[PDB]
Amino acid sequence: GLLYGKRGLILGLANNRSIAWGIAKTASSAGAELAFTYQGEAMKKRVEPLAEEVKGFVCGHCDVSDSASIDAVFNTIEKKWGKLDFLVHAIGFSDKEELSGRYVDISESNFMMTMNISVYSLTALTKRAEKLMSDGGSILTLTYYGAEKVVPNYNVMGVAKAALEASVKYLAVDLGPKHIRVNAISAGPIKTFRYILKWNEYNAPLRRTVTIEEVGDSALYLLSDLSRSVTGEVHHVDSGYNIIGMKAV
Amino acid sequence: GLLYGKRGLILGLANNRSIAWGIAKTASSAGAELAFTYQGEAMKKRVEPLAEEVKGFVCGHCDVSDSASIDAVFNTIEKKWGKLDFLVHAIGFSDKEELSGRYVDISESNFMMTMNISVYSLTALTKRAEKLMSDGGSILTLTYYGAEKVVPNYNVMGVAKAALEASVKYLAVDLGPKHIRVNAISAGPIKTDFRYILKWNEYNAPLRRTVTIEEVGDSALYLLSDLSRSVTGEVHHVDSGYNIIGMKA
Amino acid sequence: GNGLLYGKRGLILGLANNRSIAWGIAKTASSAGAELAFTYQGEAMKKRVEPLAEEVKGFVCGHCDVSDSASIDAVFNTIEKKWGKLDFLVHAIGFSDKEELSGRYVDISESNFMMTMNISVYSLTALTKRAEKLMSDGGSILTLTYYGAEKVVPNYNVMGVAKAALEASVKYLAVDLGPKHIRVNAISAGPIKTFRYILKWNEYNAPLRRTVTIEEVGDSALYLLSDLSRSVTGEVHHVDSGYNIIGMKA
Amino acid sequence: GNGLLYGKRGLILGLANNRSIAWGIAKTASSAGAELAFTYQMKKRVEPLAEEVKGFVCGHCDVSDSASIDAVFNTIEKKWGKLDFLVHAIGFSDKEELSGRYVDISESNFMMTMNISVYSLTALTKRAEKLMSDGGSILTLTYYGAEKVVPNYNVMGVAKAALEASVKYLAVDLGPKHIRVNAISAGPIKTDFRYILKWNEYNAPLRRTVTIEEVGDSALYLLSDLSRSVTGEVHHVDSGYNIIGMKA
Repeated sequence: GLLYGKRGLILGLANNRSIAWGIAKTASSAGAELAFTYQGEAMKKRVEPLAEEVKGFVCGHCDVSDSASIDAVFNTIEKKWGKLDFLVHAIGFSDKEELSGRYVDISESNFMMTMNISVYSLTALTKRAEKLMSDGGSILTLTYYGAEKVVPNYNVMGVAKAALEASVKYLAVDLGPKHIRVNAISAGPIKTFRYILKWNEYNAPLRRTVTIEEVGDSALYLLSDLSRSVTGEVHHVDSGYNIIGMKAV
Repeated sequence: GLLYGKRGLILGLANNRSIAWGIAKTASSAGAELAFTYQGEAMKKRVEPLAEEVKGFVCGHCDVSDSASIDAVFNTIEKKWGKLDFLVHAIGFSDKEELSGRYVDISESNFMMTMNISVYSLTALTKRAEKLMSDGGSILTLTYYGAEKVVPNYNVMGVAKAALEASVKYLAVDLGPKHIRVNAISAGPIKTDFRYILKWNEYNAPLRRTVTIEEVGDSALYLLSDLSRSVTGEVHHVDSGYNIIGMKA
Repeated sequence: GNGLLYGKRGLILGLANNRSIAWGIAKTASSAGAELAFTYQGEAMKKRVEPLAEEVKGFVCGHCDVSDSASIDAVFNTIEKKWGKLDFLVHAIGFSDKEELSGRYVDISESNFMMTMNISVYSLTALTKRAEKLMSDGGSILTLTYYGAEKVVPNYNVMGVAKAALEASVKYLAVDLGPKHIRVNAISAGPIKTFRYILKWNEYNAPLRRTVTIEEVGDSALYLLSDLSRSVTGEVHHVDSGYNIIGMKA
Repeated sequence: GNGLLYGKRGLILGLANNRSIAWGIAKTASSAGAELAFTYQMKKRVEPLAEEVKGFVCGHCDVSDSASIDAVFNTIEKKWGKLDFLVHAIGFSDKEELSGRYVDISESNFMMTMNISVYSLTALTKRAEKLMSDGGSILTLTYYGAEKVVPNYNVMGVAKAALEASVKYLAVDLGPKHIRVNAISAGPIKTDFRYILKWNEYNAPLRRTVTIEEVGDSALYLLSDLSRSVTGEVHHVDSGYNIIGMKA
C-alpha cells in the first residue's frame, strides 16, 4: 500500500518491455491510480490494454515538443483529478544512426532534438505539473552512467543526460519549498548494445544486469513517502556498475 | 511486511534520539527481528527497554576496536539464529574537542582512533558477518556530506567518512558475487556550533527543513529491503537535498 | 618570457573586450610566444577586437557566428590558408538570456533553453569538428565552465544546465580525439571582478579569501594549452581560489 | 629553462630511486630554477640524485616518528629560514594484502596504511606551516583507486580517498595564509601490474601511459605561481583514463 490513494502521471509507456511499464506495474500494485499519455495512434492501441491491466486510464496524445499538446494533457488531468501526487518522465530520443559514430561527428540537428526531447521536456512537463502539485509531490526521471563517464555509442545522449541530471538539481531547488521532490534513477542497461549488456553482466558488482521490475521497485521508493526527505538525487539502480574503475584482472 | 522473516543486527543504538533508533523502529514495524549491541553498562540500561519495545533482543557488549568482542557477538548470533539477513553500522567516534579546531591541528592519536572506530570497524564487522550472511543480504552504514565537501568543525571526521564511503565501494565489489549489498546513507544533521549547522540546513536545503530519524529510518528500510535489491555501492543522500546547493540559496 | 608557447599557433574565439577571460588568455599566451588568431561577431565587436589583436601581435581572421556553419567554415579556411596547421583553440563563447537568469530555473522558455544549448554547448563540438583536420600533429582545445555545472548556484539556472552539458561534451570529445593526441579540457573559473552577490560570496568563503583575475585564469590556461599538460585530457580544472570544495558558509 | 621556480626552495619527501614520480618532479623543478631538499628513510641511492639536481640531503625521516619530522624541519629552518613548497610522495601498504580482497585486510595493515599514507601529510603540513609565512604550495599524490574500485588497490584506495579529503580540509585551513594544497592523481607508470598498464595503454583516451617527466611538468605547474589561484584540487595526469566508463 505504499502508494495508496495516490494519483500519478506516467509519460513514456510505449510497450510492455520498458522501464515505464515496470514502474506502472509496481506503482499500480502499490495502490496508485495512473494516467498515461501516448504519441500517435499506433502507440495508443498498444497502451490502452496496458493501462487497463493496471486499472489506469489513457489521458491523451502528448508530443513533448508541442507545448499545446502538453497543456491539453494537463487540462484533462486537472478536470479528472484536480491534484497530482507524482509524475514519471520516461522520455528520451536521439538519432539511432549517430549513436554508433564518434561524438564529434554528430549533427547540429540531432544535438538540438536530443536536448529538446530528452532534457527540456522534463522542465516543460514540470512547469505545467507545478500548479497541480500544490500539496507536494514527487517527480522522477531516468538517466544513465553515460552522463558521468564516457560510454561507447552513447555520445550525445550522454551529454543530454548530463544536462538532465543538472536540471533535476535546479528543479529540486526551485520546487523544494513547495515540497515537490525531483529525482532521477540512473538505470543500468536492461536485457530487452549487446556489448554494453555483457560488459555489465560480467563486471557489475552483483554480476547481473537489472530488470524493469527492479527499476520499478526503486521508482516506487522515490515516488512514495518512504523517500520524503530525498530530492535532487541521482540514484543508481545498476547492480553497482557505476562504482568500478576497471575490469577485475 | 518489507522485512517479514528477516533477522538483522544493529550496532549503535545508544538512545531514543539517534538514527539507529529510527532505523530500529521502522525495520521492526516492517517485520524484522533485531539484535542490538551496546558499549558499556550505562548504555545497556538505555538499550534494553528500546530493544523490548521493538520485540528485539540485546546480543551483548561490543567494542569494535576489540576483535574478540566482535567474534563473541557474532558467535551469539550464530547460536541464536544461524544466519544474518542484514547489518546496520551506525558507529563513529572522533575527539569532541578537536572538532572545533583547525583540521591541521589534529593529534595523531585522535586521527588513528577516528579511522579505527569510524572506518575500519565496518570492514571488521563485514569480514565476520560474511560467513553468516544470506545470499541477498544488505549492509548499511551512515555518512555525511562532510566526506564530500569541507564543512566547519567536522575536520577528521570528514576525512574518515571519505574513507568510509570508499570502503563501501570496495566492500560492495568483494561481496557482490554473494549478492550481499553494501550501501551508505548520507544523513543531514538532525535536531536532537552544531546549532549553526542545523539552522543553515534549515534555511538553505531545498526542502527548507532538516530531516528526522523517522525519515532516515524509512530510507534505511528501502536499502535493507528487497525494494533495493539492485542497489549496491551507493551513497544515498537523505538530507532534504542540501548536498546539491553551491551557495546560500 | 617563459617561452611555453614558442612557435605555437592558436585560435581564440570570444574576445569581446579587455576585461574578459579570453583577453587574459590572449595576453599570457602571446607573452609565452604564441601567435594568435581572433574571430569576432558583428562590426561593433570588430572595432573593439582589432586593437586588442594588434596589442598582442596577433591577427583578426574574420566574422564568426557559431550558429552559422558556413561562417565557421570560412574562418577555418582562412586559418588553413595562412598557417596550414593549428596548435590550439580556445573556446570562450557562451550565451543565455540575461532576464531569465534572475528567475526560477523552472520558468525558463524553450527558446532560451535551445539558444543557450546551441551557442554555449554545441558550438564547441562544431568548432572542434573543423579544427580536427588542422591538428593532425596534435593539439589542445580549451573551453570555460563554472561551478554552477556541479552545484546549484542562484541566478545561473539554464547556464548551469548548459555548462553541465559542456563538461560532459569535453569528455566525449576527449575520447574521440585522444588517439590523435588532441587534448580537450575545461577551466572552471571562479567569478571575476570587472553577480555582485556571487563575487562577494566567493571573496568571503573561498579558501584563498579572494576572487581570481583574468591574468590568473590566463596562466592556468597557458598550462593547459602548453606541453606542460601533455598527459591531461578530459579535465575540468578549477581555477577559483578553491571555492568548489566548500560545503557551507565559512 | 622556463624559470618557473626561480629563487624557490622546496622539500621533496619520497625520492627513493630514479624511476619514481618524486624523481620526475625533482628533475623538472630543479631545471625550472628550484633548490631542493630531500629526506630519506636509501640514503646511498638519494645522494647522487640530489647532487645531479644541485640539491641537498636534509636527513633521515620516518613519518611515523614525530621527532624525526621535527629534526628535518629544524634543519631546513636553519639552512633556509623559509620554505616555498613541499612534495609529499610517501605512501605505504602491505604488498601481499594488495593482491587480496579488500574485505580480507588486517587491522594492522589498515592502521599502518592510514598513518604512513594519510596522516603523514597532515603531520608534515603542521610543521611546514610555520616555514611558509610568505605563502606556498603543498602537493601530494593520489590515484583513481580513490574514486572508483580498481584492481589490486584495496586499502590503498580507501587510504587515497582519505588523503584527497584531507587535501581539501587542509586547503581550507591554510588558504587564508595563501598556502595551497593540491593532489596529482597519476596514472600507472611503466617502470598483475603489467595488466593494469596494458589496460590503461589500450583504453586511456590518449592511448598511452604517462611518464614521470609528464607528471613532473604537471607538478611544476601546481608548485609554481602559474597555479596561484588553484587549491583543494585533485588533478588527473593519467592520459584521461579517469573519464572512461567502459572498455573502449
